[PDB]
Amino acid sequence: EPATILLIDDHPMLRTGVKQLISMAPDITVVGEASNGEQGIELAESLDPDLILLDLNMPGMNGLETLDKLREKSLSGRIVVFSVSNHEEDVVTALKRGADGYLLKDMEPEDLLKALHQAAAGEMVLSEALTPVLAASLQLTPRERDILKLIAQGLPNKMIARRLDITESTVKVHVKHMLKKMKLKSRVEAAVWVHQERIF
Ligand SMILES: [Pt+2]
Ligand SMILES: [Pt+2]
Ligand SMILES: [Pt+2]
Ligand SMILES: [Pt+2]
Ligand SMILES: [Pt+2]
Repeated sequence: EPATILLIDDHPMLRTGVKQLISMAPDITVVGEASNGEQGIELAESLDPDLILLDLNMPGMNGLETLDKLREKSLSGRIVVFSVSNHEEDVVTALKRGADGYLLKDMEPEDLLKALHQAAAGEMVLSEALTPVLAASLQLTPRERDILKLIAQGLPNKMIARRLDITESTVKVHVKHMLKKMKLKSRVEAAVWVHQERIF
């Protein structure tokens, strides 16, 4: 029952530390690791983790390429990236490319832990500061409309499941289907869209 996390990076000491941090929280767990983008895309697709942690600082300068390719697959979880830096343009680019959030490698262990846990097993809404960025870039089953409404509120898969009295597996199936259906690449984008048009 703990939330699953897929780690994609090629930065040993960072992964070593992140693993230690994840051990401090029983309700979250690492389901897979990958030091190669291609391998990571394979694991992402077959495991469909609640959280995919991607490092954009990977060798070959193809971190943003792996993101495009992940966003091509049918995923129902969240993708949080380790930004190159805290510069506005490095951040907005990641979000525009399909990431739900971003983290910095120089965060304090205590704060990083809270961020990973929130992204994997908690509520997570985009800050108003970054909302216009996604807004700039921007046939539904009754059950899917219910799921979309809750997604707009930032609820994770598990909370949505225990709310609509459905199994988490069917939630994931519904999320990836209506997402790929409505031409939406991420959950934050789905949330921003809904609020933009005030569907609810
Ligand atoms: Pt710790
Ligand atoms: Pt601890
Ligand atoms: Pt701790
Ligand atoms: Pt919750
Ligand atoms: Pt919860």
